[PDB]
Amino acid sequence: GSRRYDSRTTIFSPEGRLYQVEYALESISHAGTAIGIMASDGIVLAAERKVTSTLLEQDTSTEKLYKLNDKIAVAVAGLTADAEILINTARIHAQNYLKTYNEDIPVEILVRRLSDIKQGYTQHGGLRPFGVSFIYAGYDDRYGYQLYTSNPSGNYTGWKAISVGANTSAAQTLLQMDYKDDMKVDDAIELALKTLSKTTDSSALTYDRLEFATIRKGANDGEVYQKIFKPQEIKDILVKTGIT
Amino acid sequence: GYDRALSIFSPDGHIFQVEYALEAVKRGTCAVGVKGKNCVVLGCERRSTLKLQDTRITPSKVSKIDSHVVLSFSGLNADSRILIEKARVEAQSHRLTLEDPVTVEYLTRYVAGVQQRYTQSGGVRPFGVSTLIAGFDPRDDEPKLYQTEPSGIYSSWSAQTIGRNSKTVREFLEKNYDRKEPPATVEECVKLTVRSLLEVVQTGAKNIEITVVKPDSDIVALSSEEINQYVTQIEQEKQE
Amino acid sequence: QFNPYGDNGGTILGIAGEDFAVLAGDTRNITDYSINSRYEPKVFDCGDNIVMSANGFAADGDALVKRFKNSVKWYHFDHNDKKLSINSAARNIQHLLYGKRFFPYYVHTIIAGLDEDGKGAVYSFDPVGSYEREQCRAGGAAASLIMPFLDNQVNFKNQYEPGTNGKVKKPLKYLSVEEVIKLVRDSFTSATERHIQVGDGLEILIVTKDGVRKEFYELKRD
Amino acid sequence: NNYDGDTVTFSPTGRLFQVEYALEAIKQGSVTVGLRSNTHAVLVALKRNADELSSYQKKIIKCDEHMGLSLAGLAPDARVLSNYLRQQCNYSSLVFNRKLAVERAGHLLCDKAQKNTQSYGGRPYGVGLLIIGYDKSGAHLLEFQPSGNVTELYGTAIGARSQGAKTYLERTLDTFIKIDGNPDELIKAGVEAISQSLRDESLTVDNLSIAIVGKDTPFTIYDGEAVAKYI
Amino acid sequence: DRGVSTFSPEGRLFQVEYSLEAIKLGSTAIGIATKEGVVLGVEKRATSPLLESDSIEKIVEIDRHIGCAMSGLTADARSMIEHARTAAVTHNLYYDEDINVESLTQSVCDLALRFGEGASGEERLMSRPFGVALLIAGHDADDGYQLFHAEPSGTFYRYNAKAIGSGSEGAQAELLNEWHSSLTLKEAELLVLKILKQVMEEKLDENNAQLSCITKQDGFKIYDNEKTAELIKELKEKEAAE
Amino acid sequence: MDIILGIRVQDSVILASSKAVTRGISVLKDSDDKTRQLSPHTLMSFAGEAGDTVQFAEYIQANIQLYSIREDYELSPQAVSSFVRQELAKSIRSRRPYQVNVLIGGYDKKKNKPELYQIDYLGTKVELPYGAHGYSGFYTFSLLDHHYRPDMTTEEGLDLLKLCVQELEKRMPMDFKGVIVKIVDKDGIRQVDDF
Amino acid sequence: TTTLAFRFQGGIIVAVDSRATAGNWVASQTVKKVIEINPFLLGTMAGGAADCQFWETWLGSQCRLHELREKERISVAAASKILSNLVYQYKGAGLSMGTMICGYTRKEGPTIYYVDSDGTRLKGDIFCVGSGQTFAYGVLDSNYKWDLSVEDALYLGKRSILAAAHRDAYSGGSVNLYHVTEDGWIYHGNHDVGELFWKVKEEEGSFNNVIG
Amino acid sequence: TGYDLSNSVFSPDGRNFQVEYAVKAVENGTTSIGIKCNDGVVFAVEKLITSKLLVPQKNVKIQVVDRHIGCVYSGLIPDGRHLVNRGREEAASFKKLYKTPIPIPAFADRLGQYVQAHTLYNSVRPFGVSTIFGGVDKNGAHLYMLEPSGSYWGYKGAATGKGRQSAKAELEKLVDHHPEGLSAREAVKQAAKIIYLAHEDNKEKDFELEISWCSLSETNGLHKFVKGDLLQEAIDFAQKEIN
Amino acid sequence: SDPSSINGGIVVAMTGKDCVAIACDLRLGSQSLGVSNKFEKIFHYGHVFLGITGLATDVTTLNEMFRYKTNLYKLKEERAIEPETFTQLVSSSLYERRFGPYFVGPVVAGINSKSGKPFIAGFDLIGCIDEAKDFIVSGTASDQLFGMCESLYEPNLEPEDLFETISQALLNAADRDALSGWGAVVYIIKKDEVVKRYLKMRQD
Repeated sequence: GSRRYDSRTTIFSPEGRLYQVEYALESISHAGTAIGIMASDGIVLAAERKVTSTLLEQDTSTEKLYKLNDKIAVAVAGLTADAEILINTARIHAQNYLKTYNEDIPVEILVRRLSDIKQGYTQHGGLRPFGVSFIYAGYDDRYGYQLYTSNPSGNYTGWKAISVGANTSAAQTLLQMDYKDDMKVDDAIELALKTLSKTTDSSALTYDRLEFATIRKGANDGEVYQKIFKPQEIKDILVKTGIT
Repeated sequence: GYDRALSIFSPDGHIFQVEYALEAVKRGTCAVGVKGKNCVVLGCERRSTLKLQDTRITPSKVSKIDSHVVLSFSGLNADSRILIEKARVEAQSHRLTLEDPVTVEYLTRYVAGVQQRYTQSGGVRPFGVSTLIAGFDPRDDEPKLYQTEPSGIYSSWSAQTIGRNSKTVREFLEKNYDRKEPPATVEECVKLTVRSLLEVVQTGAKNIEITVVKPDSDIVALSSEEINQYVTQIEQEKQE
Repeated sequence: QFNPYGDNGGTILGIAGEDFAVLAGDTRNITDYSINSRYEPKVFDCGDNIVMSANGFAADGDALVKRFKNSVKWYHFDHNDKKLSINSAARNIQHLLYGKRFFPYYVHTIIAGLDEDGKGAVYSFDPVGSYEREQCRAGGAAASLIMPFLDNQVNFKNQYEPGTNGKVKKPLKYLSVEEVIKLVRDSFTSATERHIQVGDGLEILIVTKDGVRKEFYELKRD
Repeated sequence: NNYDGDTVTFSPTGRLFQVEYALEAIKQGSVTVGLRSNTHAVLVALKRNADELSSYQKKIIKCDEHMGLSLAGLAPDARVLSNYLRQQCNYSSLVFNRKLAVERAGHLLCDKAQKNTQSYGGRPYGVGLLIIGYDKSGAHLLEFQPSGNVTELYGTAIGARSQGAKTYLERTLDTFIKIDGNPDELIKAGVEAISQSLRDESLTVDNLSIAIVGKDTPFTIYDGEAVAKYI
Repeated sequence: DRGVSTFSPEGRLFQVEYSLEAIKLGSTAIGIATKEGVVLGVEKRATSPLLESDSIEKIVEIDRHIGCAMSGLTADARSMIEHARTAAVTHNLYYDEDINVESLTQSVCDLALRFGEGASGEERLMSRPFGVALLIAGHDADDGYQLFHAEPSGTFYRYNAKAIGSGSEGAQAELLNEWHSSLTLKEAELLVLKILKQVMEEKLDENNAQLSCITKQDGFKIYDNEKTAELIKELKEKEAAE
Repeated sequence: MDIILGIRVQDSVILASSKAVTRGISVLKDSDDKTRQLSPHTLMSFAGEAGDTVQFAEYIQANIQLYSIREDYELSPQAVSSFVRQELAKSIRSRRPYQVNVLIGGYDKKKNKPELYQIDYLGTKVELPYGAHGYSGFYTFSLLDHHYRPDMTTEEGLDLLKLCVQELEKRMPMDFKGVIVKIVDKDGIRQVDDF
Repeated sequence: TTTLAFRFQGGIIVAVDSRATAGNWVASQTVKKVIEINPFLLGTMAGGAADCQFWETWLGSQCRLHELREKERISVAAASKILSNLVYQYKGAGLSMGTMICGYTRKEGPTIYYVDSDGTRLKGDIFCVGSGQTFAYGVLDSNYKWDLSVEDALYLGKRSILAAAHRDAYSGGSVNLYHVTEDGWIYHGNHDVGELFWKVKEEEGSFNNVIG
Repeated sequence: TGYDLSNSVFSPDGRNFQVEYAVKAVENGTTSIGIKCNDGVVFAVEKLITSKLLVPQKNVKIQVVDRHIGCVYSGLIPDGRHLVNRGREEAASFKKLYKTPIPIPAFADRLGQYVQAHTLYNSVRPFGVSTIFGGVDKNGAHLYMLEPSGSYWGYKGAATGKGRQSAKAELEKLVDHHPEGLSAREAVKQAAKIIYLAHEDNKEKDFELEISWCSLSETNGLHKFVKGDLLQEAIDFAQKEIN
Repeated sequence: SDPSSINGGIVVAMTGKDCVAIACDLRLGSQSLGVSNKFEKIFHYGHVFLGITGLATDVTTLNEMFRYKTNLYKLKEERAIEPETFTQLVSSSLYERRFGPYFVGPVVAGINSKSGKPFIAGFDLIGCIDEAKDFIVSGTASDQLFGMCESLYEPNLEPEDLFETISQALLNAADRDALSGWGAVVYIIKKDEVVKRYLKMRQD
């Protein structure tokens, strides 16, 4: 009698969706709020860190911004233990394609290989599926800039602007009315900054606790250049926007 | 399991794994298709109600396994990142080892065999996504349409509706659609698909995905301007 | 260096007639110029009127006979004691011979018995492992001293019928039991003096519809 | 009471209850009666079917020319052990060039059956077996039990109403031992013993299966008109 | 609900006992073994008119002279068909002889009787022991025509006339008095359609049902919808005359 | 033996593969296709030991076609030579060495310029306006450099090939019974049966 | 050993010999190298004797699996490619052989392929394998025609093997002419060279060296 | 609760529940004892006779490791024969490499590798038998009794089974008979009397006398079973003592 | 016999005052047969320049393997790899498989971005630690450059004066070698700038 569902995750839940995935969604809401925006001139990525006060040095250490390549970039919102495994794994798969084919790996193929890892845990064995959500920002020579979202269920969908954490549906509403096809790099910086302030309980969002990164097409020869903005440069962003 | 046993049967002869696997299809998107004389029409429902979705970068739910053999599913897109890739590898393997174009009946057994293998294997679950396999007879114009279920079985269907409100749409396929005299042209096959979608869809530009597969390796997606063309003809009948 | 396959000598001759099929072979076992055993039987009955004899290296033939018996006894286990035809066991031997192809075993196997029609059938196995249906075939180093002689008195090859010159040859005529025995006795007797590995004594196993009969003949020990 | 679902936990009685649950399959299975002597050995087993048109499957499996057995119990646990004994008889007749001993075969079956029961999960063997065989020491009958015990007896009976034939074999034991070399007296002795265990069931040629093996007479399955003279 | 190593109070296994009742929840499969051949029949079970009957089949071919039939879930049945076809070409290659129908089922039952929750002792390919049943039919050169039934719940049995599925309770009662030794090939084909029509409330035509037979002359031959419809119309002529 | 020669003209890429396949001494067949079509914009031949090059270009074509369906985009010819070199690098280091040469060329739709890559049996990616294999290339290396120019059209490259093949068969005793020429341009694969 | 095959509008004519030589002494003149996969296909034997006997039968059991699955007659290209993949994976480990895949069906028509142990596959019409293969191309191509009748093709195949087995000491025995029709194979009987050589020199008048 | 649910788990009382249930499995069965003398060791165990259908000198459970080590157990029959079959492969591994009979003090460790580990691992159930083995080696006579919990100790005498309580008190009386231990034949007569006094609970069914000893006197270091007149001498001697 | 001697080619590197100059040839061919006259042995990653000789197939194979390892370093430490640390990376890669080694002549050169000191090194078939402040040369024609580069070596050479020093010895070594020729390229590195110049010689 019974003696099931307590070990292997292959047994389906009474609702048809595994309760382990539902509990992973709650861990995503406990993390920060990362809002990506896909545009023709680049992709803007910004998030608010969990650590606080004055004790932790927030200038050097960034857990929500990781660079896979000079084009593809990821935004980590979720559990760090499950995220670190795919960080080195994606770097291996991206360099193997660059080793074998000598080309930049597309986001659709790269995420598909990473999506099967989260799916393989719910497929074979009772291993824990990754409940961390990745925001994939990359550029290709065919479809241009591609922006997807990694769900703990193991799938991914295309998104122009996606938000995680608290107020997920509320952030997508503010970005819809402010969405523009002619939006430049600077136009996406201010609207993403004002939306993040309203969707979070902390309106302060200093320079150290907030991480800001933007891929720009206006570099030399139109090449993709990823510039990591230090908190010293983030402080100047609040002066231009007039919030702080 | 520590002291636990993983063998599951239940007195009804139907395991709880497949019972709750079909619920994911019913709670997911709805899929429908109609096999005509000269062509096969496969409809698909996507949700565009969410804010700022890009269709071009989003992988299409209708995947092309072979030139004359395509595939469309209904359910979670997570389980489709694997089973679809398996049929694509077997498609190139069938054209290699046997020097034969992909057989619609043979490929259906492989797609249904993946879930069939996981039902009998312990510590693993079958894919809870039902796929609709549509292909053509090699060196022939005769269309073929098959259905794949999470139970690991396949059955041949000329018209089928899966997903949310499946039995509701099947009532339209038993009246407007006739198997004894199926629609000969392409437009009449699409009109029955459009009439079947708008019940659970209600128009929309990106919410309707219809891929008409034609012989001689001819595949073209339905244009957005032609979507409202069939909807206009439907509204003309409501005025009478 | 280890020798993959050796040669101890020996000569086997299968014969199939219009009714029965016999098999024979000598008892002489030698190594180089010295005699090992004066009488060592190399011929045994495998059951179902199927007599198998392997001409070639000893342990390779011994490992083939011992594993063939376990294969036939296993055939009756799954099939609940059903007769094994000679044409059925001929194919299964090559599957056992090809599995060892990576370590080739040198043997010449000749089996005798009856087909479904009742006529004698002989299936000879080459050292490569291939086989073909043969009316009469010999084996060993003395096979060249036998094969061309039997085609004269059996197939009547290159022998014209008296009264016809340059037209047709003598038609095929069937021989009785005693006539086949005289073909076996005279084959090994003449090969005894002309071949150093033929001599001692002869074991003739006659396989008929009534059963299997063993007959002994004495050659010259020299 | 969770000790009936766990084979790795010692029950308060001191022995697993799953073995006692497996013993019921022998009683609810086919009823067989057998006996031996210093020359031959006889096993009389009953064949059953699920329909009047259904054939009666043989409960006697021949693993050797001089050695055979009879199965009463679950189907899967029987033929799997028969293939093990089939390989051991061919292993001894090849490597050692000698027939497999009756006591060595019992110890190999106990080690293979206990390995699945003692280990977590596995495939517990709940079928009983009566193994007869001839060697240089004569005929031997070793009763195989799912509990892991193998004992050598002159004869015994298992299945439903096993006490009916067991009582007849104990009082007539001194008579059957002195009788040897006669297959007619050994086969007929097993017919009168199984008749007491069988209730509301007629004795026909298709229902009963008789097999004898010994020094002079090898193993032969008597079916149809072969048992019409002895019955 | 119990474990794999746990035995039922009757002495059988729970997974073996519980899987037996799952056979009666499937399609009705009726067959009869005669001296002139083995006539088989099945009831596809078409619940909708949009269900192609010509592509799907409840009767596969294990060998030229050896047929097969399925009932219930067709998933685990197909895995057993590939194991039978693998063993078919296995023995056909080695001994170049017709597959023994009794030995073929025993080789399939050996894989059909294994199951478990997994372990490190050996490889476990079986989550549950084949909750589907199969009807094996073939012809032998020794005992003639043989019709067995593959039973995952125990030892296979040879039935002259066998009926399984949902109508297994009412069809087997008629098979006793309607079967004799003088049955011919045409009488066996009409008797299957007559019993199937009585136990099933659905109208019998060439669509929802499919027929097959095993004859040593023609081997395995699938009767098309044209010949099947002629046998049904001929059966109605005898029902109206009686 | 097994002559495979190719040259990249201005508007297209001209590739030629041998016809007759000689097994041992005797010629078994005088007409055979020694090349495989990867994508409509890419053509690749194979030459080397008998049976190794035939099976090599197959699963390479299956992997390229499989990777193209996943991305719904045709693999660029520049990345094709990188994937072939990766397999040829592991072939020489495996227990069974495989010596396979390929001519990988086509028309890139992104840059709207043709490209031609020459790879020997060692598996080295080399881009050249012309290329060949076997003992026949030794005669055509100095001849094409003295005559052919980047401004030469496709029609002149066909007549220039007739002069080369005529000198190859006249000087060397071997006879390939003609070559199969397939023009690779923006319009796709175009076969030429005049040779 | 002389094995030739060719196709035309009517069908395929297969002409092989019966001779199998071990060293300098002919082992048997009754050896038949024709292997039957399915009724519509007939394989040859070359190189390794047991390699062709084992693998062509294993290919037949593999083709019977596809007949039970797809329920379609096995094409000549399906069985030839499976054999080419088996010999390629085992290349370098030894196991050398050779043969010619031959079959006549309705779908693909008459077709003949050549399979090498190295994995070489080739499509064409006329093929020959053996040490006397030079005699086949000379005699066949002289009278070779697309409208050539089956009856005249058998008479040409008799002298084709006769001229091949003449100078070649490894070719001989009985000539085997086997033709595959629309309904299946048909054996035309074993024709011994000794009895055939007499009728050729007397009627056609060939072989001026031999007296008579 | 989780205490008595799964085995191989510590208990708040300090003793695992599987140990108490293993002893009850050893207590149910025949009565096995042993005597360690100065010249060798003597083993005595009851043989339960269910009915007359049993054949004598067949089902005897005493197995001998090489010639110098006898073995006898009381407990589950399949677990007893399984442990002996392991020790045979264990004792043969030492004589293979070192070419020397295995010492008895270290012989208890080879059998302990299986018993002590199965108590630690959950996947394998511990043995429910108590094995009493002994013999004579170059280091002298030794007698050991292995417990199902994995522990073991040496004994000049030992008693296991249902009658272990009444037999242990009798073995202590033999110590007061001789300070250096009884002789080879003198211990057999005294061991049989202890066996005959242990049938009070086993009198429901028939029993058979089973005695095996290994000493340096008659066998000169060999382990053999009592046969001939030595068997009937101990029966008639102890039969008059219980009168 | 030697696969590295079939393709040939040399890589020469010299030092100077806050300057490094490494150069190879453009010749690529199998034995007496040539293949590519534009072939470039040296591949650039960050400030570390590594030329490779020997089998041309493995020149790219290890470079793609070296790029595989060096990219993982930049994605973690977030800075370019140093020539001193990169030296052990190549020695450990060639030693990874001892049986059936790779035939390569690699010579690494560059200027440290942190300490600001010139460093050059070279390897052998299986890799080795070789540090010489004068020059490092490898390949078949390297035998000619041992005495030429040493006599022309002077402490604290200007970047332009070092160019004419390494070019004069490289041009004379190309005409005297059958496996070297078809022009050459020299990389002049001042601090952040790399001067790429194609040498003009007399080609055959």
